[PDB]
Amino acid sequence: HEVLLRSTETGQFLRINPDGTVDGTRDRSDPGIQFQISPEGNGEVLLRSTETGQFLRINPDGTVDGTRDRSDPGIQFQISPEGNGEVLLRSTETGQFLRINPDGTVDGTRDRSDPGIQFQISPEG
Repeated sequence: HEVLLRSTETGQFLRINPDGTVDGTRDRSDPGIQFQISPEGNGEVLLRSTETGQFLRINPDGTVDGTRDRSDPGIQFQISPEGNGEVLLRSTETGQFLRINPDGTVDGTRDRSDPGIQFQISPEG
């Protein structure tokens, strides 16, 4: 069971690229957009790229990238519904929310009013 993680604002899909960068794209055919949600218990999950095997990570400086280190505390997320199928993706270690910006860049913010922190999660067939 895989999912897509999509910006409510622009419809861009979150992607991890071969070079390790995390960004957004409209390309539904890009192999980097499929994720797997891994339950960590206690309301925590990992978000793993199927293509690269990396777990999404928000770093203390607000940058977002990937890692295969399952012990990295920056890979734990909470999926927090806002209602009607919209969610926030919150980093447990930092409290930052994942943000996809209109220009396709991805980073972390503590601004709950930012349009870019609203995600839809849809199942892949």
